[PDB]
Amino acid sequence: ETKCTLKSFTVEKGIYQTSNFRVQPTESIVRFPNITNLCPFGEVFNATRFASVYAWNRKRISNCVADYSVLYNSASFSTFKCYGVSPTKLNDLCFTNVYADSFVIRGDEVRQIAPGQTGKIADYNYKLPDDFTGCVIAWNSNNLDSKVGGNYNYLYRLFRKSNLKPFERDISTEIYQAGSTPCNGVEGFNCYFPLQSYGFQPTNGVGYQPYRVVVLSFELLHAPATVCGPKKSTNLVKNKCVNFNFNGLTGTGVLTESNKKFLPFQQFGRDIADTTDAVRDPQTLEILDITPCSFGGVSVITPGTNTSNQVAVLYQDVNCTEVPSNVFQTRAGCLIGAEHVNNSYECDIPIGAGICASYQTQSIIAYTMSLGAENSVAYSNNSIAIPTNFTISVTTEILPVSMTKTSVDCTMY
Amino acid sequence: YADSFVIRGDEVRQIAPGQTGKIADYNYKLPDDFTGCVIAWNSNNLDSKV
Amino acid sequence: ICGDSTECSNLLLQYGSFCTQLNRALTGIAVEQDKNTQEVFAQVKQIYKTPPIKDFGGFNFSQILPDPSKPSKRSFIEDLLFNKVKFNGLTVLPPLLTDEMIAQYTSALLAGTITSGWTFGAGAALQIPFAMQMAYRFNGIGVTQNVLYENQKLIANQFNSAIGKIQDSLSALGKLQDVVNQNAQALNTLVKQLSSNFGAISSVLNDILSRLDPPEAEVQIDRLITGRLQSLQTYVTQQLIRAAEIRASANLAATKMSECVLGQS
Amino acid sequence: ICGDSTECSNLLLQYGSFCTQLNRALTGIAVEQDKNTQEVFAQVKQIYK
Amino acid sequence: EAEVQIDRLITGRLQSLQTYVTQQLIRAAEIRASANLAATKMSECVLGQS
Amino acid sequence: AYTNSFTRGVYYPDKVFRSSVLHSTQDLFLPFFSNVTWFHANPVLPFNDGVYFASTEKSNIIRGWIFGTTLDSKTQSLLIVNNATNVVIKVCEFQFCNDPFLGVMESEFRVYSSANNCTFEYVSKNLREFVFKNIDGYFKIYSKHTPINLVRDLPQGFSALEPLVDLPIGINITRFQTLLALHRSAYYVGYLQPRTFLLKYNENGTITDAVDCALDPLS
Ligand SMILES: *[C@@H]1O[C@H](CO)[C@@H](O[C@@H]2O[C@H](CO)[C@@H](O)[C@H](O)[C@H]2NC(C)=O)[C@H](O)[C@H]1NC(C)=O
Ligand SMILES: *[C@@H]1O[C@H](CO)[C@@H](O[C@@H]2O[C@H](CO)[C@@H](O)[C@H](O)[C@H]2NC(C)=O)[C@H](O)[C@H]1NC(C)=O
Ligand SMILES: *[C@@H]1O[C@H](CO)[C@@H](O[C@@H]2O[C@H](CO)[C@@H](O)[C@H](O)[C@H]2NC(C)=O)[C@H](O)[C@H]1NC(C)=O
Ligand SMILES: *[C@@H]1O[C@H](CO)[C@@H](O[C@@H]2O[C@H](CO)[C@@H](O)[C@H](O)[C@H]2NC(C)=O)[C@H](O)[C@H]1NC(C)=O
Ligand SMILES: *[C@@H]1O[C@H](CO)[C@@H](O)[C@H](O)[C@H]1NC(C)=O
Ligand SMILES: *[C@@H]1O[C@H](CO)[C@@H](O)[C@H](O)[C@H]1NC(C)=O
Ligand SMILES: *[C@@H]1O[C@H](CO)[C@@H](O)[C@H](O)[C@H]1NC(C)=O
Ligand SMILES: *[C@@H]1O[C@H](CO)[C@@H](O)[C@H](O)[C@H]1NC(C)=O
Ligand SMILES: *[C@@H]1O[C@H](CO)[C@@H](O)[C@H](O)[C@H]1NC(C)=O
Ligand SMILES: *[C@@H]1O[C@H](CO)[C@@H](O)[C@H](O)[C@H]1NC(C)=O
Ligand SMILES: *[C@@H]1O[C@H](CO)[C@@H](O)[C@H](O)[C@H]1NC(C)=O
Ligand SMILES: *[C@@H]1O[C@H](CO)[C@@H](O)[C@H](O)[C@H]1NC(C)=O
Repeated sequence: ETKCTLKSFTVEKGIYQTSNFRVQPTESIVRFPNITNLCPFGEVFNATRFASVYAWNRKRISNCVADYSVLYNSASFSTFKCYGVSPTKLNDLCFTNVYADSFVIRGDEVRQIAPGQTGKIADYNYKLPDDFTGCVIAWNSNNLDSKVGGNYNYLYRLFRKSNLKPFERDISTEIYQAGSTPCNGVEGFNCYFPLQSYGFQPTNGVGYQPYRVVVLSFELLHAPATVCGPKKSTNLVKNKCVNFNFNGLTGTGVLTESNKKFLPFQQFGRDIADTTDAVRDPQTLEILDITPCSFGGVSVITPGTNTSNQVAVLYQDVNCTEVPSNVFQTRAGCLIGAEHVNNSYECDIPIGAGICASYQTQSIIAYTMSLGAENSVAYSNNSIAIPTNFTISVTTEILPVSMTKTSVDCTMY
Repeated sequence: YADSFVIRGDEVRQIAPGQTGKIADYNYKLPDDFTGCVIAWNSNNLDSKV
Repeated sequence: ICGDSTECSNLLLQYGSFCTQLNRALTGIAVEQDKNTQEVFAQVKQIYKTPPIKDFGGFNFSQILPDPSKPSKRSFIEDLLFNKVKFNGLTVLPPLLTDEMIAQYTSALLAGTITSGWTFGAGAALQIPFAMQMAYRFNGIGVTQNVLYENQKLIANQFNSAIGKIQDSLSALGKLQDVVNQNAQALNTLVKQLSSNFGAISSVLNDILSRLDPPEAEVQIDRLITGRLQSLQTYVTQQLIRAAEIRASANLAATKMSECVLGQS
Repeated sequence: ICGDSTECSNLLLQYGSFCTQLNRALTGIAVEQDKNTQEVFAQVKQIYK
Repeated sequence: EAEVQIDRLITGRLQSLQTYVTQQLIRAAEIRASANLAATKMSECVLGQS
Repeated sequence: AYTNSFTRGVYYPDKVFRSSVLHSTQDLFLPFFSNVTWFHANPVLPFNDGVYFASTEKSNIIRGWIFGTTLDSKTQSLLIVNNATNVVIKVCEFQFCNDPFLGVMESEFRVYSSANNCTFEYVSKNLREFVFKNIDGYFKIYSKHTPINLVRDLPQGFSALEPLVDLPIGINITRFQTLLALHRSAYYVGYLQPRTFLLKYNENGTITDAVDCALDPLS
C-alpha cells in the first residue's frame, strides 16, 4: 500500500500516510413518538342507533390520524369496496377532508350505493356522484335493528319529483301529486304520503334483513400538511457505532447515556460550530450523547525496501483495543509490529510525543529519544580550566539560491 | 444495437435516461449515461384494429 | 467534502489530484513545525547540570533554575508562563518533543551558561567562577574589570531585584495568544462552511439524495462539492502563508539563542 | 460583487463567510502597515534638537 | 450542447493553473530568503572575519 | 396611552438544547425599547406580522383572543377561549358579535352566534406574556407566566418565552381581538419585525440575556 501510494517500487526511509481507518456501523434502528390515538371512529361506527335512509347522517372527520387498516382487515364487514383508490394504499395518502355518511337499508339494496346506479334508493334517497373517490362499507345488523312484530322506525322515500343531485338531501314531507288534480293535503285517488317504512322482522330471509352502511368520501382541496402513515421503529442501542434516525435526525455514531438536562420542549442539542451532539429519545424521553465514531489515519513505518521488507503500523490516536505480537500504546496512537525497549538512542524515525522507531534489535522497536549525552562541569568558586592545544576544523554549509524559470501559455494549456 | 417495441403515445417520454413509470421501471430501462438516439413515430393505422 | 456518502466519492474522483495536493501541502507544514523547535532548542551537545551548591558570587538564580518538586521539573517563571497561555476529517497531531523535553533542553542551556560562560558554545565546557566570568563580560562592553570586583555586592543586589520584578510584571504574552487564536478561528470557519448550500436545495448530502433521483441529484451534489472544495483551498493557502511567518520567527529565535545566550553580542 | 442590489445580496448569502474572511484578511494587512513604520522610525524616546 | 461541456473543462483547467501559480509564489518567497542569507554569509564570512 | 418595553418578547427560536453560547439569530422579534400600545378596561386590531401581548391581574378578565381576516362568516377564523373550566381552541366559520365578550348565575358567552363548518376543535399579581405568529399554515404560540409584585403596570426585566402550541390550520389572518369577563355581580400590544439578535445561553440551556444588534453603535 505504501508502494502504491508513492507510485514506486523502492521506498526510502520515512513515514508515509497510506490510508484511513473508519469503524463500521450496522443496522438501522428507528425511533419516533409513542403510538398515540388512531383517528376518531367510535361513534361513527359503533353507534347504538343508526340514521334513516332518507335523512342520512353526515359526520365531517377532520385533522386526525386515520388508520384504515383496522377497518380494512376487521373481517366483520360484508362489503368493503373502494373506488377512487384501492384499499391498501389508504394508510399512505393525505387529503383535506373525509366525510362519513351513515344509514340503514335492506340487504339487497347495497348494490345501489355505488357510482352510476338506479333504483328507489339511489334515485331519491342518497345519490353518489359519478366520479366518487371514497369507499363504501356495509355489514349485516339483523340482531340490532330488527325486532319481533316489526321495527317500523326505519323509513325511506319512495316518491319524488326528480332524482337527487349527488350528495343532496331531502327531508320534506309535503304530499305527492298523482294525475292532474289539486289534492290540498289529503290522500285519495292518485295522491299519497311519500314515506314508507321497512317493517323489519327477525325471521326475514337474507336480503330482507337490515344492513348498516357507512360511505367514506375523501375530498381533497389544499393545505401545507396533515394526516399520514404511521412510522416504524426499533430498540436503539449504546456503545456501538450505529446508523440512527431519531424522528427525522439522520446520523451515525456511538450513542451513550447522558447527564445533561434539556428543557422539556427541546429535542436535540448542538455544539459550537453547529453539529448535533445530543438527542432525546421520543419514546422514553432520555438524553443521549452522540460522539463521533472511531476514526483516524494509518501510517506505515519502514526501514526502506533496500534494507528489509518488514513494516510497522501506526493507527493515529486510537486505543489499542478496537484496532481490528507487539501492540504498544503511545500518546500518538496504537503501534503494531515494533517492540518497546528500555534503552534510549538518537531519534531515527519520528513517531511522536517523544517516541521514535528504528530497525535495530532484527525488527522494529519503540522508546523515548535521547536529548544527548551527559556532561558534568566541575564548577567551584576558585577553579578554572584552560586549553593546552587546538584543532583546525572545517565544515560545510549548503544553501539554495535559485530555482527554475518556467513559463506557461494559458491559451495553449 | 437497435431495440424495437411498441408503446402508447404518451409513454414515449419515459424512454430517456433517468425517468420513472410503469414502462421505464419494469419494461425497458435506459442507463444513466446513455449514448445513442431514440426514434419514435406514430403507427395508428398498422397496429390498431376495430 | 463528501463525508460518508458514496454518490459523492465517485463524483469527486472526477477532479483529479486536487485532494492529494492539499494533503501534501498540510503534511509539509506539520513536518516544518518540528524542525522549528529542533532548531531553536536542541542547540547543545550534552545535558549539563548545575552543582548542588549555589555559590555564584552572591547571584541568585533560583527563580529560573528547575524545580525538583514537580513532575514537569519546570522553573518558577516557566510555571508562571504556562498558566497564562474529533470532527469531519480534522485531526491534531502531537509534537515530537514533549515540553518536558523542552524544559530539559532549556535548563541545560542555563547550566552551561552559569558554569562555563561562553566556552560550551564553541567546544567543551570549561568551568570558570561566576564573578570572574562577569568581569570578562564587563570588559566586553568597555568597562574596566575592577569596576565589577569593587562593586560586586551592589551589582548582585541589582540583578536580584531586577529578577524579582519580572515575576510581578508577569503574575505580555499576547504574541503567543494571537497565533493560537488565529489558528482556532481559521479552523472554526472551515467547519461552519459545511452548513451552506452554495446554491443547491440543501446543505446535507442525504436530504438532497433521498428527495431526488440520480440525474437530478448529481447536479446539486456537484454544486456542494464545488463550494466545499473552494473552502478547503482557501484554508490550506492561508495556512501556507501563516506558516512561513512562523518560520521567519523561529529563525530569529535560533539566531538569538546562538548569539545572546551562547555568547556576548 | 452586487453593488446595491438586494436580489444579488440574498444569493450571496448562500456561500457563507467568504466576504467576512476577505475583509478580515485585508484589514490585518492594513494594521501591519502602521506597525511597520512604528518599528522603523519611533526608535527614540525624546525629541532631540 | 458542446458549449456546456467545454465550459466545465475550462473552469477546471483554470483552477488548476491558478493553483500552480499560487504555490510557486509561496515557494519563491522561501527561496528568496535563503538567497538573502547566502548573500549575507558571503559578505560576512568570506570577505570578513565574523 | 403608550408605554415603553425594555427587554421583552424574547422566545426560543426552536427546539435543540444549548448552553453558554452567545448564539446569533435572524427572526421576527419585538425590538428593544419599543412603543407598545396601552389598553384599559376592546377594539379590532391588526396582525400584519406576529404579536406580543402581555396582561396583568389576579382575577381573570382576559379570557382569550379571536383571530382571522373578517371575524365573521364567509371566511374562516380561529377562536381561543377559556371559561372557568379550561381552554377551548376552535376553528369554524363564525358570526362574531362586533362587541363580543362573556359575563360573570355566572352565565356568559355572548361572543358569537354561529359555529358552522368547524375544521378543528379542542376542549379539555400576575404577568402573562404571549407571542403569536403564523407561518406556512402553522399558527405558533409562545408564552410565559411571570409573577409581578405589582398589580397592573408593565415591569422591567428579562424573561424568555417557551413554545406552547402548534396548529396546522392553513387559516389566513389579518385581524384579531380580545375577550373580557364583564361586571355583573390592562393589556399591551406590540408587533414583530425581522431583526437580528445575540442570545446568551446558560449552562442549563436557558436564555438569560440578549442583545438587539440594531439599537445603537455599541450593540
Ligand atoms: C409509551 O408506551 C409505553 C408502553 O407501551 C410506556 O411505558 C410504560 O412506562 C411506565 C413508566 O411510567 C411503566 O411503569 C410501564 O410499565 C411502561 N409500560 C410498558 C408496557 O413497558 C411509556 O411510558 C409510554 N410513553 C410515555 C411518554 O408515557
Ligand atoms: C367497536 O369497534 C372496535 C374497533 O374495530 C371493535 O374492536 C376490536 O375487537 C377485536 C375483537 O375481535 C379486538 O381484537 C380489538 O382489539 C378491538 N379493537 C380495539 C378496541 O382496539 C369492537 O369490537 C367494536 N364494538 C364491539 C364491542 O363489538
Ligand atoms: C597537540 O595536538 C597534536 C595533534 O593534533 C599533537 O601532535 C600529534 O602528536 C602525535 C604524537 O606525537 C603524533 O602521532 C601526531 O602525528 C601529531 N599530529 C600531527 C597533526 O602532527 C601535539 O603533540 C599536541 N601538542 C601538545 C603540546 O600536546
Ligand atoms: C533567592 O531568591 C529567593 C527569592 O525569590 C529567595 O527565596 C525567598 O527568601 C525569602 C527570605 O530571603 C523568603 O521569605 C521567601 O519565602 C523565599 N521564597 C521561596 C523560598 O520561594 C532565596 O532564598 C534566594 N536564595 C538564596 C540562596 O538566598
Ligand atoms: C541500497 O542498495 C545498494 C545495492 O543493493 C547498496 O549498495 C546500498 O548500501 C543500499 N543502501 C542502504 C541504505 O542500505
Ligand atoms: C483506553 O480505554 C481504557 C478503557 O477505559 C482506559 O483504561 C485507557 O486509559 C484508555 N486509554 C488512554 C490512553 O487513556
Ligand atoms: C523497563 O524498565 C522498567 C522499570 O520500571 C521495568 O518495569 C520494565 O519491565 C522494563 N521493560 C522491559 C521491556 O524490560
Ligand atoms: C409612540 O408613537 C406615537 C405616535 O404618534 C407617539 O405619539 C408617541 O410619543 C410614541 N411613544 C414613544 C414612547 O415614543
Ligand atoms: C366551556 O366552554 C366550552 C366552549 O364550547 C364548552 O364546550 C364547555 O362546556 C364550557 N364549560 C362548561 C362547564 O360548560
Ligand atoms: C360551509 O357552510 C355553508 C353554509 O352552512 C355551506 O353552504 C358550505 O357548503 C360549507 N362548506 C363546505 C365545504 O361544505
Ligand atoms: C391569503 O390571502 C391572500 C390575499 O392576497 C391570498 O392570495 C392567499 O391565497 C390566502 N391564503 C391562502 C392559503 O389561500
Ligand atoms: C441550573 O442552573 C443553575 C445556575 O446556572 C445551576 O446551579 C443548576 O445546577 C442548574 N440545574 C438545575 C437547577 O437543575
